[PDB]
Amino acid sequence: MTTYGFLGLGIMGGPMAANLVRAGFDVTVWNRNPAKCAPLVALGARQASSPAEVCAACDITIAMLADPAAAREVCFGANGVLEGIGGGRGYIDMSTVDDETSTAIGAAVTARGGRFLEAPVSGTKKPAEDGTLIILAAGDQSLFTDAGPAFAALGKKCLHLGEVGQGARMKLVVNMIMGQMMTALGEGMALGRNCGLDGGQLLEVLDAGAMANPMFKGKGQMLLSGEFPTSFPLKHMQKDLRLAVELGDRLGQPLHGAATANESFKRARAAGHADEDFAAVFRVLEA
Amino acid sequence: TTYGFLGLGIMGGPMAANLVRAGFDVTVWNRNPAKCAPLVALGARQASSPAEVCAACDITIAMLADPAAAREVCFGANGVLEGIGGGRGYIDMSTVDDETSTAIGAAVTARGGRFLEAPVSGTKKPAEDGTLIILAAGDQSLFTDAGPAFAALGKKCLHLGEVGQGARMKLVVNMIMGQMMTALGEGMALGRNCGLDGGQLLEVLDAGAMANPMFKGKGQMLLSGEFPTSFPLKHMQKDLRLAVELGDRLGQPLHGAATANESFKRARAAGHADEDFAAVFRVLEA
Amino acid sequence: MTTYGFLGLGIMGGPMAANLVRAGFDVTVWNRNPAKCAPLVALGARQASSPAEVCAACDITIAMLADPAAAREVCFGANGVLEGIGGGRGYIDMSTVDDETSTAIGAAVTARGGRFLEAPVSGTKKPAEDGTLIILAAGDQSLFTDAGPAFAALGKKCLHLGEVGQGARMKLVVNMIMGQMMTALGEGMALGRNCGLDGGQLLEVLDAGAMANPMFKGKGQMLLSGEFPTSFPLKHMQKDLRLAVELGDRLGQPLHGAATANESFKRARAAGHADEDFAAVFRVLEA
Amino acid sequence: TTYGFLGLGIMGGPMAANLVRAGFDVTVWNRNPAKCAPLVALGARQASSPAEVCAACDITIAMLADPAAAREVCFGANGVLEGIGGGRGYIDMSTVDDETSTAIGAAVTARGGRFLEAPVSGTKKPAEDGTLIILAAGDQSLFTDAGPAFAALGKKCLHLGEVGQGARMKLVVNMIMGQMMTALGEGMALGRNCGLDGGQLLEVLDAGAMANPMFKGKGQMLLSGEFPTSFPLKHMQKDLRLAVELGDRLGQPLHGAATANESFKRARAAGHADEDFAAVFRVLEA
Ligand SMILES: NC(=O)c1ccc[n+]([C@@H]2O[C@H](COP(=O)([O-])OP(=O)(O)OC[C@H]3O[C@@H](n4cnc5c(N)ncnc54)[C@H](OP(=O)(O)O)[C@@H]3O)[C@@H](O)[C@H]2O)c1
Ligand SMILES: NC(=O)c1ccc[n+]([C@@H]2O[C@H](COP(=O)([O-])OP(=O)(O)OC[C@H]3O[C@@H](n4cnc5c(N)ncnc54)[C@H](OP(=O)(O)O)[C@@H]3O)[C@@H](O)[C@H]2O)c1
Ligand SMILES: NC(=O)c1ccc[n+]([C@@H]2O[C@H](COP(=O)([O-])OP(=O)(O)OC[C@H]3O[C@@H](n4cnc5c(N)ncnc54)[C@H](OP(=O)(O)O)[C@@H]3O)[C@@H](O)[C@H]2O)c1
Ligand SMILES: NC(=O)c1ccc[n+]([C@@H]2O[C@H](COP(=O)([O-])OP(=O)(O)OC[C@H]3O[C@@H](n4cnc5c(N)ncnc54)[C@H](OP(=O)(O)O)[C@@H]3O)[C@@H](O)[C@H]2O)c1
Repeated sequence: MTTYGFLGLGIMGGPMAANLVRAGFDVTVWNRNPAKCAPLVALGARQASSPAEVCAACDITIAMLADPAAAREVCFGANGVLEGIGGGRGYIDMSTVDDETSTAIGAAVTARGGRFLEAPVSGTKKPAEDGTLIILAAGDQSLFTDAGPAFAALGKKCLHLGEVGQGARMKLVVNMIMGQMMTALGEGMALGRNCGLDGGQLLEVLDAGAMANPMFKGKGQMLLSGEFPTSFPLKHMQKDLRLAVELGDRLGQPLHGAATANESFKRARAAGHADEDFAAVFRVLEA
Repeated sequence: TTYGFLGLGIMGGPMAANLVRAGFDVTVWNRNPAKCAPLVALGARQASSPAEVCAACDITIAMLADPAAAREVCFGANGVLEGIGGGRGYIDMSTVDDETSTAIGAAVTARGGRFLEAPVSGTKKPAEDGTLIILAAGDQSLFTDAGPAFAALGKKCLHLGEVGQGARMKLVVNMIMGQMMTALGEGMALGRNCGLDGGQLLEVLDAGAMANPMFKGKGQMLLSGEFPTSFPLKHMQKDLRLAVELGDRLGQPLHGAATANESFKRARAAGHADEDFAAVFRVLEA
Repeated sequence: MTTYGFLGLGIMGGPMAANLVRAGFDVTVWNRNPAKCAPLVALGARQASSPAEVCAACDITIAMLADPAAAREVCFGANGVLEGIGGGRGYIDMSTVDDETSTAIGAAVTARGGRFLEAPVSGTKKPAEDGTLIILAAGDQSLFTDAGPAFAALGKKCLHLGEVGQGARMKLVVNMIMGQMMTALGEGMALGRNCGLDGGQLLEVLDAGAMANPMFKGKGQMLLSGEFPTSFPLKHMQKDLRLAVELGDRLGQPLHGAATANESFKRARAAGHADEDFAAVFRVLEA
Repeated sequence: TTYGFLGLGIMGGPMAANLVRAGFDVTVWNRNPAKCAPLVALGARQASSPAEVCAACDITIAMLADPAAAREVCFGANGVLEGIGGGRGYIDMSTVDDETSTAIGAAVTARGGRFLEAPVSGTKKPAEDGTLIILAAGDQSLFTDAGPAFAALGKKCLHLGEVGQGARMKLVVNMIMGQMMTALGEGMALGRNCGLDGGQLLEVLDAGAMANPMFKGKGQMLLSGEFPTSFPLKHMQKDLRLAVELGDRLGQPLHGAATANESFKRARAAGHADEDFAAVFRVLEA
């Protein structure tokens, strides 16, 4: 009987962990702030005291953490993953991080006798809740296979992209496009309002043509309402652009558009919108 | 009842052809007369100048490259203003700035003509298919009179108010499109540098919230490295230029648009002006 | 006996016209808002009702106007320059405009039997007051020569750069560099203060090294004081960057840096700093 | 009394040599041992590893490429930490981020050594001439002890407080420098395209409020098309990278620096990494 661990019960991790419990897996959870475990425990998960405790006890442990710093602290820190993982047990880090971080975590886990897979996802809060994430995995093939039933509870589509690092790279490339699309939509709507245009009509014109997409439809309504309930935290969008630009630096790939969008998201953080939805970059694009 | 058509380019050719096939009485003109031949063969008449067309046709449509071209056809010798009058209509469907369309409308109106701007969203194929989105602004009665023709050209028609509003909507829409293209281009460039399969990148994009026909279509050009022209790169650069100028007038900062504009200028300088606008990829990837 | 006209008594024009009056020239002034003529008349200038009136009666008329729209309006508008210029009388437009504007004005002036010279300047309010401008002239060589004594009252350095358009291009190139230097200084000081560094020390380090220049010294003090009394209006710097980017468009010259600076200056305008010194772009660079 | 010097590059070589000529007892090391030969000929001693240098010298200076290099020399096998102790000092003059210098400082101090960061403003010639501006931060007793050496290396030395403050000041200063270089380069590129004389442009600049030694010196490279290396283009790009990352940590947006950073990356991609940083011009002009 395969048992599951889950570290990081945030906006994404909460719903993802809940999906595993509801699918009927034996799930052990941990979160830095213990209060976030409560709803998962009430659903039937067991609470653990540290990442080390989870990885010592569970056949497959999944992590869904904020950023490279969080991922590294949970792996390498006191009572962290490396103090418990071993004996073939698996660690699947689904956090969005850079390829150097995922590679380092994987090498460490492997050296302790664990198996490692990175599996960042495309899809926001609602997809996490619904189990319709796109999973971008890379690393240990036997672990990818073993986690199949769990991935089916979490996502609608699962790819294995090769060696550790390719998953992170795919995720960063996809989100770099997304960040620039959001600033494009935001600048368009800001200019539109200054033009006296009806924002609803602008969205209707976009939805009838070749650019029509669900993100424009959904985020567009936030722009009209001026309300930005958080699906994907603006601070994490800015983190992903930061990471894309750093990746471009390492590969010798110039990214004028991404760099510009990165700085606009930094402006939005500076102006106090870090914890709002990433669509809230609009608040520093419109006057 | 009678229609005229000025500018038989990538967009104007198919548009005029739709009006002829739909049975409208169409008189065409183009700066380069050779472009008229195919439409004459379909059943259009041919005229020697815009003034000649606007003097004889109840409603004249223009589909020209840029504000300079629009202004030259309107204000130039043997131009629109020398023929328009008597309530006859001029519908400029060229993508231009609001100052240009406003100026053209004022002059047309002063001459006793009716003016409507009606730039479109949709590229070569939609123009061929008659599935354009028409963004009209200006004279209400002319918009009404143009209904049957618009139905042959487009799948959707809006009247956005006073002259200028159509030009603003179009520039806003194309500004988003220009930034989406550089975004896809930068992503594919980084992805290929990362050793990722470009096809898989497109597949992930098509499975998620950003999925759209443009990424699907232009994505395949990025993979093949062939950029057959639907929307010329130079015209996209022109549109970004106009959007930045509009932002300037309205006091709207546009860091993203401005950066995309300069990347499209790099692509023009690198010799890709006449390729599809997706060829901006050629200056984004190493 | 050469008589002089002067159109546009703004931040630059007022002190420039005043230098001509103090040097002993017979000067006739006009300004759209006639109230700005009072101080010049008090110094000994005469006042006219229109540009046409000035250009019909004066041997050489100088204009120092805001922008291409102003220059074209004063030239081509009702009771404008073309209604009065003729008989070999000279028109010297010292406004900062694009090359297509100065070329068009020059052609129209010449068609009326006038002589035209464009002569934009490098140097701000204090140099205008002190008569230490750098004059970047292009156009009619006889008019350049005839204006020698007036130019000596206005500037410390005078160049003839060839055909009309060449002076405008030199001025726009020079100011494009200046605009980018101002955002560079502004961003540096903003980052520095965020780092807990002493701004005075930052300025001291810059002044001791290879970048040391009078602009950094002078504008640096504004940044420290938080007051931006106007030497060069922010709106006019933004206008100059706009024209440089449009010039680059025409010449097929990409300008990522200028384009970015242009947009930052637009932000500063939108935030209400249009009529402060251009160093006030700092107000939107700093948090 | 006794000194060590690690890293004999474009800057390190001339700096070590100034210390030898001033009569200091200097022991040098460089990853590539051949670089030591000229210093040894001047009267320096040579060591086999950073550990060896730091175990034997009262004060050791490092002048290394980047944070990667600085960390490897500190934390790696036979590195600084395996030798430093007993109150002996380590002065890292490399241009790195404040996180790197803080981490190095913390490790050195835990080993019983003293740490000072002291990055410098000034390029190859100032290094040769001993006219660097030294931007130190960290242990005060070490700053005082290093006074005589700093006097032979520089014309001005500041103590800016806790470790990290020197790195921040250096990155701020070089961020400005990087943007000035792209500004000058874009201006000269546009000017040449305008048919203006590049020499006259430089002359107009030198007569006005922007006049500075950097424009005068780099301007001549732009005219000649030769970029002999004073400050490697790859290190300028590294410095802008670090400024952008520092801005990220402090929540300070930097549109100008970010744009300049990407232009320098283009110049690296175009093959100019080892030329003078003024060679960014080669990707700004057409
Ligand atoms: N939201 C989305 O639409 C979306 C979509 C795809 C991918 N992602 C990615 O998924 C990951 C999680 O995002 P999210 O939206 O769930 O973010 P979130 O709500 O901010 O959650 C972050 C999680 O990481 C934990 N954490 C942060 N720092 C930590 C540290 N130093 N040590 C231990 N735990 C730490 C938090 O614990 P505490 O509760 O103690 O703070 C929380 O559990 C991120 O990489 C994000 O980019 C998000
Ligand atoms: N292609 C698209 O996907 C697309 C989509 C929506 C809107 N648009 C807009 O539609 C307009 C037409 O675009 P297009 O793709 O059809 O352009 P195109 O193929 O380049 O042709 C432009 C037309 O303008 C004419 N023209 C150019 N300069 C002229 C001048 N000085 N005087 C008279 N006529 C002149 C050309 O005549 P000649 O044959 O003599 O050169 C040609 O007929 C543009 O404003 C464009 O931005 C394009
Ligand atoms: N300030 C500097 O450091 C500096 C340095 C070098 C070059 N320049 C350039 O010199 C020119 C003047 O600068 P400035 O600082 O003197 O500008 P300013 O104080 O804003 O004055 C602009 C002048 O133009 C006039 N004007 C504006 N629009 C007009 C119109 N539509 N019709 C007639 N007159 C109009 C104004 O008249 P009203 O009084 O009626 O408003 C005013 O006299 C600008 O091109 C600027 O870029 C400035
Ligand atoms: N050049 C300037 O105008 C200037 C001005 C002020 C500050 N700086 C800064 O000063 C520092 C040195 O610059 P530079 O111009 O002297 O650079 P450089 O000529 O490229 O030399 C870099 C030095 O670092 C060493 N190095 C690189 N990677 C190493 C590693 N992994 N392990 C051990 N040593 C390593 C090199 O050793 P090898 O010989 O074995 O390769 C060389 O001695 C840089 O941080 C630079 O940004 C430069």
